[PDB]
Amino acid sequence: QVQLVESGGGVVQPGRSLRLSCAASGFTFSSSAMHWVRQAPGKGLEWVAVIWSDGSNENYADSVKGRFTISRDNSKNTLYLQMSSLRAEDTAVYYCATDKTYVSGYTSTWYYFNYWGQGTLVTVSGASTKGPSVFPLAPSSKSTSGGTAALGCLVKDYFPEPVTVSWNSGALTSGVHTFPAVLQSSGLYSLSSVVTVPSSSLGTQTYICNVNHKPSNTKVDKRVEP
Amino acid sequence: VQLQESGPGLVKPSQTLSLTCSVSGGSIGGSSYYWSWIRHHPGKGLEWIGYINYRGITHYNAALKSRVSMSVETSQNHFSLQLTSVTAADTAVYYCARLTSDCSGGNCYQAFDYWGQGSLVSVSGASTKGPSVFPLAPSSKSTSGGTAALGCLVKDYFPEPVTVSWNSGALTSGVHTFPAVLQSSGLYSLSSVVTVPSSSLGTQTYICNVNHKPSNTKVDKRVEP
Amino acid sequence: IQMTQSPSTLSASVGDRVTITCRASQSIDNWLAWYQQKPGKAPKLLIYTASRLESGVPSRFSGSGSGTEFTLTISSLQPDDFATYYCQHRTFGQGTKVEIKRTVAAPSVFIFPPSDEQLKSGTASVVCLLNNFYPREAKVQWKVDNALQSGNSQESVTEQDSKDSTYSLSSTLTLSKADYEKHKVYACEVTHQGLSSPVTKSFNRG
Amino acid sequence: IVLTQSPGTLSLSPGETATLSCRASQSVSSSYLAWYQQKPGQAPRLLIYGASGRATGIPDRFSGSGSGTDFTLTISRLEPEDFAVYYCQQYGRSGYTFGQGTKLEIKRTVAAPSVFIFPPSDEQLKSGTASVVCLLNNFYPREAKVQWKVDNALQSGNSQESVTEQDSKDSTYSLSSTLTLSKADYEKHKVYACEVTHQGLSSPVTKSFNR
Amino acid sequence: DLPLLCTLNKSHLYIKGGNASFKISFDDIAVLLPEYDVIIQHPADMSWCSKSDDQIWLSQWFMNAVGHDWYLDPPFLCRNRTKTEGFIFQVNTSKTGINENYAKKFKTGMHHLYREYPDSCLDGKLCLMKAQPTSWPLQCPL
Ligand SMILES: *[C@@H]1O[C@H](CO)[C@@H](O[C@@H]2O[C@H](CO)[C@@H](O[C@@H]3O[C@H](CO)[C@@H](O)[C@H](O)[C@@H]3O)[C@H](O)[C@H]2NC(C)=O)[C@H](O)[C@H]1NC(C)=O
Ligand SMILES: *[C@@H]1O[C@H](CO)[C@@H](O)[C@H](O)[C@H]1NC(C)=O
Repeated sequence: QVQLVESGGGVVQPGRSLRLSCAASGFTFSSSAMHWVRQAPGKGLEWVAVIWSDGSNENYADSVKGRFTISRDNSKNTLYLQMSSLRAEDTAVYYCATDKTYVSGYTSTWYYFNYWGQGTLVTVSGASTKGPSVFPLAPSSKSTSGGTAALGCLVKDYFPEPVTVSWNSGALTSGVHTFPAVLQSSGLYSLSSVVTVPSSSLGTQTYICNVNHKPSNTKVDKRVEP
Repeated sequence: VQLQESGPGLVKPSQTLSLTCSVSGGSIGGSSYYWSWIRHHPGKGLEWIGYINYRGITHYNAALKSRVSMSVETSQNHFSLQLTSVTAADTAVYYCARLTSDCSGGNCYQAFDYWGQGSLVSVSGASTKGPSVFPLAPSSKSTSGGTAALGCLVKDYFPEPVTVSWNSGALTSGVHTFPAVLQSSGLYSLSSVVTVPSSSLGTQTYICNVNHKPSNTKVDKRVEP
Repeated sequence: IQMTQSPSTLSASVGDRVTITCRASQSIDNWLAWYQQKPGKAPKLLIYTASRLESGVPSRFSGSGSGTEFTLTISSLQPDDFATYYCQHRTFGQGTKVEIKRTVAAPSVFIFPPSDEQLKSGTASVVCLLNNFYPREAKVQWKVDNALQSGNSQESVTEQDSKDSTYSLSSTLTLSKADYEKHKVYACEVTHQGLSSPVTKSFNRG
Repeated sequence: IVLTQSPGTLSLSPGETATLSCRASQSVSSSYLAWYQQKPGQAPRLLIYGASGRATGIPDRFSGSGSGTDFTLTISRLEPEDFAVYYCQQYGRSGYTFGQGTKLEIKRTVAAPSVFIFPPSDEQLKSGTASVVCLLNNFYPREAKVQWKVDNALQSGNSQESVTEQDSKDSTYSLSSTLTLSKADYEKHKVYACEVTHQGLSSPVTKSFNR
Repeated sequence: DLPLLCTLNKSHLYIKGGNASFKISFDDIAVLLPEYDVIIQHPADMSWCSKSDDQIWLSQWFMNAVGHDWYLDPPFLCRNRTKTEGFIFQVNTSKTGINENYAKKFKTGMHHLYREYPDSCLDGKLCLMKAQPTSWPLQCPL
């Protein structure tokens, strides 16, 4: 029955403050102590703050401690994390976690997390929001065998994350490898999605990539042929 | 908040020394309030003895735990200190304090804040001696310009100390009561002087109010040129 | 009071008696926990106080340890256990990614020329594909008339496949139109274990 | 556990800052350390509590500092009434051990002593004893040389010197040597001198009296 | 005026002095740790553990009753006073290692305070004494 939901936060230029909340339900919120967890894709997990239940705000993680605050409102049943004077290294996903006591006569402080949230990806970058430029990956006739040939699209120079790529409006699953986003030199994420098709499908089927970048509202459909 | 020490000045060796401290200002102990005794040897540093709580909780020094007991009574607001099989190496000045361990943030378990004047305890089997007060009369050679000087020499007494008041404690301005110095014969000798000008030569009578409580001798020696 | 998890990446097959270790800087007795994070979802609490399992976690998971050394063993792991595990306390563990054991797979190397639309904008990037290979340690060497490492710093990988459990790499050489119309042969030298003689897929321009 | 307070004696001028070190043998996780001030012939008072915070009614010129072994007390704008003995305390291995102590001497201009001589009292002369007392009033510094001359011959083994601590009202010391002899010894000589040698009084003054 | 004692089941050990009432339990579960918490050496360390006068006094009366030598016996842990988590003091009572000599001394203590106590501590395994302020039980008289 226990649910933990986050408010939202994305792009922020380093130094500008960003505020985040966590609504709680399905459990006695005022009893179980609540707190946040930082998660970058290139490191995994990291604890960031802790607040005891019903006031008496405890310390944070020294990794970032002095420059931001954590709050708790037991009436609204929400949690807070006010991230001020941001640095570029705080590019992470922020989870909401609980737990207190231990099934026996113990209550006092538990850095354990039995119930988690969903996490809201907060990218800390100054880069301007721009649309992606889609280029087709020309299917060369090198491996001209009638069962194997690669074909793709290039989602080059977009900002910020994410990008959703499909093929023939969700009619392909076999060979579809959507590669992860790479933030190149001086902002601009760039990725590529590939598909393996037989040589017979080359001159018979029409291949288009259903790429969309909702932060810039750029829906692109590109024709791929050698 | 004040503290008062009361006990014997001279205690014979291999016997029991007992002193009681008087709490003035508030009731004995509470949350983070302990009452201690801090000893002070001749030259050798301060040593802490032991404490007692509002409901009687004691902890003593490792070298003193074997022969030190303490008591307390919250009804009249006084606490005890009992040391058995006294030696000459137990000769010191006993001060009573308040330990306390309440604060504002960190370092709650702290040190002694309030202290008493402390009672000098001498541990010797020697008989007490009465000090023979001899007036140091202002002479013609003890006249340096417009000012003069006079005094009293509290010779041959035991044990320490002696209290010298001047004109029954009237004149304290330009007074120098010297510390006790052990004699050639091995007895305490105290000097005490006062510098009145040569103008007041034969005016106000100068009397030293010497008192030796361990021998109970109250001598009022008049100094005349 | 700091955590140390090992190994880096546990490569094992379904049925094995796999076990993860954990170290602590301070003598921590029972203030440790283990997590299971399948990438794309928050980690789940597995075991708490290093010995007691969480209410509703499979019996194959067993945590043992006290003093400073802690161990998490999986008696006979199932396919729904392949994720990254972490230590607990104030600090956290590095993350012992648990991968499958598979037969070595050769990558299907494919060189892609920069698009014609990409060439007109001034910045033309060259793409190289190498699909479905098992050993993760696969390096790509960009050879433009035999030398380069500038644009080579941009390469990404998808996680282990659901069907054949193989990774796939996309190396993207990035360069200008000025540098593009200055060189002839564009090669993608691929060094891998599943390749007896490291294969090179190359084009020119026409 | 061992507390060592350095230096032994700190003779400094008023206004000039004073720094006292207190080193521990075993690493103390603070809080038990507290500084004390014992003015001459008085009860010691709490200066700093938990090695950082200044006590009740204690000025902010007094500043407690330190962590681990070295702990420092710092007194900035000194005054003549800041002359006392300073101690650092600690609870370790069951026992509130205290420090060695540093007597802080407040400096002033080199002052000359007001030397006065006192012959033995009439009551003492009848009791077969004779004590000549040489008073040396309010000088600076403590370091003073005094000797007795009995018909131009030094007498030792009987003369006992007494020195008061720095009278913080004017930053001066005082001396009293008591030369003791019998009745027969007082009769056999006629001129008794008090030889005084000090920095303040450049000329060694000899104040004497006659039988 | 002597602190009340109560025995229930085996594991349910109780004590009440003044207004304060605790629950002495023995198990291998850990809640207090050094550097993280406080190190009580002598009974004047205990006063910055709680704010209540009976809560400090009962804890120091219980340790002097079991025979905790404040000089010889190892120090124990406690929870910082300015902590909302509550009140809890932990005594390492493991019956193996360096605390083996202290544990058997602590084992005979409960045998003379609570009279009969089949110890919930394993001889040759980790065990920790833990007291937490509980309500005075219905079953426990006075
Ligand atoms: C409470 O007391 C117990 C019992 O004394 C403590 O457990 C013991 O702690 C010591 C010190 O960490 C352990 O010694 C170590 O052994 C390992 C090998 O097992 C060695 O690599 C280390 O260098 C060290 O010598 C000891 O083994 C462990 N007890 C046993 C029998 O396993 C406990 O840590 C104390 N603290 C608390 C709060 O539990
Ligand atoms: C207890 O709380 C104070 C105040 O936050 C803190 O300074 C101290 O480090 C804490 N722990 C100990 C062991 O004193």
